[PDB]
Amino acid sequence: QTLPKERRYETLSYLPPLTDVQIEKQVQYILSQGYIPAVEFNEVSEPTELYWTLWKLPLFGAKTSREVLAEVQSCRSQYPGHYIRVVGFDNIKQCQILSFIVHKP
Amino acid sequence: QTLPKERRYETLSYLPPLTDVQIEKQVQYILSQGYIPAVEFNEVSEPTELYWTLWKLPLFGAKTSREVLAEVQSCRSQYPGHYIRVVGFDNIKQCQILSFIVHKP
Amino acid sequence: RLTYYTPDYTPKDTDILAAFRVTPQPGVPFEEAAAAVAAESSTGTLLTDLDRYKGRCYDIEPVPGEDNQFIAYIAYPLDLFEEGSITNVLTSIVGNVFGFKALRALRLEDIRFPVAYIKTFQGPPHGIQVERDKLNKYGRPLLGCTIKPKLGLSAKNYGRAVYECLRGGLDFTKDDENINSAPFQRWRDRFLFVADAITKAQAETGEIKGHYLNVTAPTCEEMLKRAEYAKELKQPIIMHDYLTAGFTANTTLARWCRDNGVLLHIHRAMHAVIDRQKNHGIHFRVLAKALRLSGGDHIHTGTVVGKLEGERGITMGFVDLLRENYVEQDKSRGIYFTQDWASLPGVMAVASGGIHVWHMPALVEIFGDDSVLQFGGGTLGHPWGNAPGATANRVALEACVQARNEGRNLAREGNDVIREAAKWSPELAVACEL
Amino acid sequence: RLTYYTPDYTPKDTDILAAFRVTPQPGVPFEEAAAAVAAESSTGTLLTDLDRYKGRCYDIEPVPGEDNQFIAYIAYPLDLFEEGSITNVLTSIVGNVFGFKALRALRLEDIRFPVAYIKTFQGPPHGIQVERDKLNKYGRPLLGCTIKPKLGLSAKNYGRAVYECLRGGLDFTKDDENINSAPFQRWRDRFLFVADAITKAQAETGEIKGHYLNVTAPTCEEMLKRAEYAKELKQPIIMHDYLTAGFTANTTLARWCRDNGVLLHIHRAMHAVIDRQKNHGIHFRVLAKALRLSGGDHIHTGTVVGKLEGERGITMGFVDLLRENYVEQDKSRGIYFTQDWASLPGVMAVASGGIHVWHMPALVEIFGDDSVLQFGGGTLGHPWGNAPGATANRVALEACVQARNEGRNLAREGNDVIREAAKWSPELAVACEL
Amino acid sequence: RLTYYTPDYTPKDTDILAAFRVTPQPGVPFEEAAAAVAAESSTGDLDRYKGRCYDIEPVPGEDNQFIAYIAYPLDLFEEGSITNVLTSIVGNVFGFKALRALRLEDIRFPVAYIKTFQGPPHGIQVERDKLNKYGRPLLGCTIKPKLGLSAKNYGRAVYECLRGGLDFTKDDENINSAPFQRWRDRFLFVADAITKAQAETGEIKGHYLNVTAPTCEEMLKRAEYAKELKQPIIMHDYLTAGFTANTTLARWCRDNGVLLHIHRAMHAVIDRQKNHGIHFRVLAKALRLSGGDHIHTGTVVGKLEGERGITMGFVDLLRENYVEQDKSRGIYFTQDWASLPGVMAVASGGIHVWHMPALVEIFGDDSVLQFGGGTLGHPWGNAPGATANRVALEACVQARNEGRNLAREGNDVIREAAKWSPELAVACEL
Repeated sequence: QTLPKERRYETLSYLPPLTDVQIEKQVQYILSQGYIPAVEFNEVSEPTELYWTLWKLPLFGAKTSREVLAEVQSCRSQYPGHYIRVVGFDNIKQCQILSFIVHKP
Repeated sequence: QTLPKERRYETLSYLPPLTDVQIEKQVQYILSQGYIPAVEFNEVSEPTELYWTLWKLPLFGAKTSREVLAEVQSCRSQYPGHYIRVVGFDNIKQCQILSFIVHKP
Repeated sequence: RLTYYTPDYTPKDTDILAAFRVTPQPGVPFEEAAAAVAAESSTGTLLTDLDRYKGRCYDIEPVPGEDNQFIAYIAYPLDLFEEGSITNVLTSIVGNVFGFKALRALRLEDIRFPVAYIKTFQGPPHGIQVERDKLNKYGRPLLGCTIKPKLGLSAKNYGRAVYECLRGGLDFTKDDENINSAPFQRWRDRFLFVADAITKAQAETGEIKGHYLNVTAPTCEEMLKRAEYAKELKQPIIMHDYLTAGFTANTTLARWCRDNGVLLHIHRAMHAVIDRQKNHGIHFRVLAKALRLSGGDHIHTGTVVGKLEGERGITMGFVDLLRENYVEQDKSRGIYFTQDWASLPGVMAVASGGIHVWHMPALVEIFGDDSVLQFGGGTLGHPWGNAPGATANRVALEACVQARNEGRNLAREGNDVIREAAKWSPELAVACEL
Repeated sequence: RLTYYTPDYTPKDTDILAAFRVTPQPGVPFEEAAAAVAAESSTGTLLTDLDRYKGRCYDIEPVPGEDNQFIAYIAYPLDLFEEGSITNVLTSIVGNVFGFKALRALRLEDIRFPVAYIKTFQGPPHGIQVERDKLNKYGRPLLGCTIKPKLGLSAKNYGRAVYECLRGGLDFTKDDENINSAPFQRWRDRFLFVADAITKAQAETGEIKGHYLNVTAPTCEEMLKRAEYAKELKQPIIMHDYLTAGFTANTTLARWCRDNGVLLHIHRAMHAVIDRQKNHGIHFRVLAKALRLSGGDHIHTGTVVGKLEGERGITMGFVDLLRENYVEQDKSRGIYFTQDWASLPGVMAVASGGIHVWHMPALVEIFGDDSVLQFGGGTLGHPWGNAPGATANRVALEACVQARNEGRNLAREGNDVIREAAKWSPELAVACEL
Repeated sequence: RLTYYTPDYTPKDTDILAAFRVTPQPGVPFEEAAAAVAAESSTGDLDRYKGRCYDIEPVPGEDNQFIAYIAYPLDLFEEGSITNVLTSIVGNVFGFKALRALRLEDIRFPVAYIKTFQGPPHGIQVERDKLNKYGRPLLGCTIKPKLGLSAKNYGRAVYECLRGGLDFTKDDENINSAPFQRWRDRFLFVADAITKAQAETGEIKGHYLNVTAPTCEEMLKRAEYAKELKQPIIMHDYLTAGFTANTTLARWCRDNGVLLHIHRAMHAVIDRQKNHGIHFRVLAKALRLSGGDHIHTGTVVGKLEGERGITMGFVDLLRENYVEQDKSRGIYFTQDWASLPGVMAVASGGIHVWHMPALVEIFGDDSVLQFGGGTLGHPWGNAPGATANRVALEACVQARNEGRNLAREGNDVIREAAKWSPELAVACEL
C-alpha cells in the first residue's frame, strides 16, 4: 500500500475533517490560555501566500465563551468558497498560538 | 516528408508504445544484473520537474522474478491519469540504470 | 593566593558569572582551588589594577552527596571580554583552566551572560516567533526525517528520499553530520537536487517545506559560498555543525543568516566530547547559551524518553535556557544562575533521539509547541517507505496536538490518541506496531 | 650515469609512475637511456638529497616484436609535483625529455597518478552519475549532431540547425572546433540564439536538451566571461578544446564548472599532434587521465568502427581509464599501470567518428550506457533534413537500447533491430539505405 | 571532393597560409591528400570559407612526402586568439586516416591578423630599455640541482649566480610549487636575493620566476605577487599551460610591466619528429602572437649547418620584423610582422665558456645565453662560474666591438681574457 498525492493545508490537516464539537473544544484551548482567537479567510492556501484575510476582528467578549464558533458558521454562510481558518493570538510571546483550517471549498 | 511536432518523454519514447510482454522482458534485464527495479508516477513529464514520485517501494523479486509490471497493472488501475514509469536502481554505481515510461495519460 | 576568593562579593548585574564543578586534587582545599579557577581564567599568577579585571570566586556550595567536589561560582567582570565574541568567553573562561594540575576534573556547569553582554551579540537570526512567521507553521512542534542511509546516496537519490519524506506532512528534513561533501555526493549537487525536491514537495502540498542544508565546510569562505548558494536556491534553512566548525564560523554564519533571511539549524556535533562526563568538560547548558548568543534558530537538545526524572529535569533545564526569555535559578532543574535574556530571540529545541510514532504523546507534552521533532535516527523507518512513514509521523503529531489542545492529559491519555488516530490513517496503523 | 636505473626498486603506492616508449639512438643501451628519461625529467645531469626527489627507472620490459624499443617504467615520487596541477605533471614528465638527443623517439604511453595525488585534483565537475542526474537521462548512451556546415552560418541560422536537431530526440548538439567567434558569428550572439533554441526544443519535447557551447577563448578572462554567460542563459553544458587551450585554462574551467553547475564537454582538438604516431608523442590515455584529473564530463574518445581488434582494445583501454573507478593493468588492452581513481567521478566517452544509423548496434555494444554518440562528422546528413535526421539517430538508439536490454546480442542480432525499427519509423526507413 | 585543391589560387595578402609536410599513406595521390589536409581543417558558403590548397611542392630528396600550402581565409579565425588558429588548422587534420604523418612546418599570419594580437609585452628594444642592458647578449644560470632546494637555499644559489655578473637566473620547468618549495616562499627568498645582488653589483638583476600554475587564478595571483616584489621578469611554461594561459599572462605582463620569459616546456612532444608534429617555427610564431619577451630557441652549438639554419630560421622569425621566404633556412613563407615587438632568442643548451665567440656571432646582441644545461658546472662554484661566463661574454663583446672576426680570432680573445681573469682561467679548460 502507498501514500496518495493529496494536497494538505495547515497544522491540523492530517486528521479527519474537523466537526463542530471538536472546534468548540479546540477554541476552548485558545481562549482559556488568555489568548484572543480570530477567523481568517482566503481564496487559496499557497505556500508563497502567507497572509490570510481577517474576518471582522479577533473577536472576544469574555474570559471564556462561544465567540469564534458562531462567527465561523456566519462565515460559512457568507463565504462558502473560501479557505476559512481559526487562528489564535498571543500578545506576550507575540505570535499565533494556532492556525488551522475549519472549512475548505 | 517531414517530422511532426510530437512531444516525447524519456529514454524509450522513440519507439512503438511498449506492450506488456516487452516490459516484462525489459525488467528482466534490470533485476538480472542484480539491480533494484521500481515504479515512479507523476502528473506531468516536465524538463524542469526532475523528480517523479516513487510508487510503493524500490521493488525486488527473489533474484529474478516478475513483481514489477504485475504491480504496474495495479497502478494502471489505481492511477489511470498519471505518467507511470519503471526505473532501475544500482547501489554500487549509485544511479538509475533505467528510466522509461510504461503508461501515459 | 586567596585574593581571588572574595566570599562576601555580591556580584554585580553586569558581571559574567560562571559556575564550575571543581574536583580538586587531594590536599588542595576548596577555597584555594576555587581561587585558582578564578586565577588562570584571568589575571594569572603593580602594572595594572588587579581588583578591576580579576575573576573572583564568591561562593563555594559543596555538591550534595559527593565529597571532593563543589560548585565554584566565579564572577568575571564585563570589560574583560569582547563585545560580541562567544569565542572570547570560552577563551577566557574555559581556556587555560581545565588543564590546571591542582584539579582532577573541572566542569563548567553554567554561565550567566548579563543583560549588558547579551546585547552585544546578535542572538539567533530568527527566533521561535520569526521562524514560525517565515514558515507559517503555528501551534505544533515541527518535524523532520533524517535521510537514511547516510553515506553512499548520490545527490539525486538523496533528494528523492527528501521529496518522499517532505510529501507526507513532514516539515523539515535533516542533512547528516558526516555529509558536507564527499566524492559520491558534492554539496553543489546535493543542494541542487534538494531544492528541486523542496519546490516539488512545497508546490504539491502547500506548506513551506524546508531542508537543513549542511553548510559546514573546511574554510569560512567555502562555508559562505555554500550558504550563499542555498540563499540563491531560495532555501528557507541551512544547518551548521557548530562545535566542529567552532564559534567563529558559527558567529560568521549567524551574522550571515540574519543578513540573508536564511534560518540556521545548529547541530551539536562533537558535543559529547565535552558535555557527556558528569565530572569534567563543558555542560551543554553553557554550549546552549553559547549558541543562543551566536546563531541558531534550532539546536539539538537530544531527547527525553530514554532518561530518568533527574536526567530530564536537567535536559528541560537547558531547553528553557535557549527558548524562554527569563529563567529562574533552579539547580534541581540544572540551572545555576538566573538568566535574563533581554528579549533575545529564542532557539527551537530539537528532539532527535531514537524516536518514532509512540513518542508523540511524550515529546509534545515535554517539549512544547516551540520545538522540532526529528525522526529516523535510531528507529528502523517504516515498512511502506518514507511518504507513508512521514505521514505516520505527522498524523501522530496532530493527533497529539489536537489532544493537548482539548485538555487530554497526554501523560495518561496519550496512548489512546495514538491508537484512535491509527484508525483514521492507514499509513499510521501499519506504523502502530513497530 | 645508471644511478637513476634502480631495477630492484619496488615503486611505492604514492609514486607517480610513468611508462615511456623509448626508441633510443643506436649504441645507447637500454638502461642508460631509461636512466636518462628518468634523469632529465627530474634531478638533471650534495646540495640536497638526490635519492628522495629523483626519478627512478625500475623496469625495462622490451616491446615484443620490435627491437630498439622498450617501455621504461619511471617512478617519480609524490612530493616532486604540485598539488592539483596537471600542467606540472606534464612540465615535469614530458617537459624536457622528448627532445633528448640520445633518443630517436620517446612516447609517454601511460602514467599512474596515485590515490595520494588524485585527491589533490578535482576530477570532473560532474561524473557519469551526476551528469545523468542533472540531465535526467538514464540507461542509454546520449546523442549529438554536429552542425554542418561549420563555417559561414550566422548565429540564428546556426541556432535553427540546433533547434532542428534538438527536436528529434537528440540530447546534445556540438559546437565546432573552429567556431569560437569569427566575424560572421560572434559568441555572444551564437550563445544567445542557441539558448533561444534549446528552451524552444526543451519546452517542446520535455527532455533536458543541451548544447556544447564553445567557451574556448583567447584569454582566461575571455573564457570565463564566455562561460559565465552560458551560466546566465541557464545552459546545462559548455565545451572546451583542452589541448589547444591548455591545462591551465582547462583546470580553471574545471574549477569554474564545479562551482557553477555547468557540465563541461572536453574536446580533444590538437590531440593528434601528440597521440597519433605509434613511436613518439603522448598517448591519449595519458591525456585521458590528464583531463579526468582536471575537468571534463565528456571527452571525445573518437570511434571504434574503423579500427581493428588491437586498435579498439587500446581504444577501449582508455575508455575504461576515464570512466571506471579501478582499472587493472592489461597491456594488450593498452593500460600499463593499474589505476585506482579513488572514487573520482567518471568522464563520459564520446563517440564521434564518421558514424550513422547502422552503427547504433556497434556503439551501444562497445561503448556502454555511460557514453555520448556524436553524429554528422563524416556521414552526409539525411535527405529529409535534421529533425528527421535526428529522429533516425534516436529511434536507432532506443531500438539498440531495447535490444541490448532483452538479451539480444547486438554483435550478431544488431542489424535485425535496425531493420525492424525502420518499419515503425518513417524517418528511419529513409535513413536505412544511406 | 577535389574542390579544396585549387592550384591557381594565388593567395590573398589577408589569408592565413599554412605549409604542412604531408606524408600520405601508400596509394594516396598527392593532389588528393593535399585537398584532404585542406579538407578536415575546414568545412569537413564554401567559396568564401574553405581552407584550400594551392601548391604541392614535393620535398626534394625524398619520395612520398610533399609540402601542401593551405590558404585559410582570414574571417574563419578569431581576432586575437592563437588557440583558435591551432584549433582550426591543426585541430582535426593530423588524425586524418589517409596520411601517415602530417607535420605543420610553417604558417603565415598576415599583417591583417597580427594586428589583432598583442605581440610580446615588451620587445627586444623595450625590454633592453627596461633592463638598461645594451649591446651584448644577456646571461643566465639554471639553478642546479632542480629539485630539493628549499626556498632560501634556492635563493642563496640565485644570489650566488647573480653576484657574478649574471643578468638573469632561470627558475626550472618543474618548479612551480611543491612540498619542499612553495612559490610564495620561493618568490620571497629570490626577490630577497635579487635586491642584494642588484645592490652589490648595480646592474638590474632579475630571475625568471615561474608562474606556471594549475589554474589561471593561481597563475595571476602568482604573477601579481611577483609584481608586488617589484620583480622585472617572470616566466611561463607555455605549452603545458597552453595558449589561453599565455595570452592571459601576455595581456597581464603588458599591463603590469613585467617581462615574460616564455619557456618551451613540452615543445618536443610536438616537433622532435621530422615528419609529424608542429615545427617550432610555428610555435615560435604562435608565442610571438601571444606574449613573450624571451623564448628558448635551444642551442646552435650541437647542430649541423642545416639544423642550425633551421634554428637560425625561427630565431629570425621571432626576432626580426620582416623575414623573406627562404626554404633552405626553413622559413616557408615571407612573414611580415607589421612592427610587432620582437622576442629574445634564449640559447640554453650545453653551452659553456668557449662557445661565447660563436654565440655572440650567431646569436647577435638580441639574445640571452643560459648556462648549466649539460655541462658539469664550474669547479669553483657559482659566483666564479658566473664571472667566467660574464668575462668570457664581454671579452667576446669587446672583440666584437673592435672588429675582430670571432669565428677565427674568437678562441684568442678567451685565452687573452683568462690572463686578466682568474675565475675564467679555471673554466678555461673544464
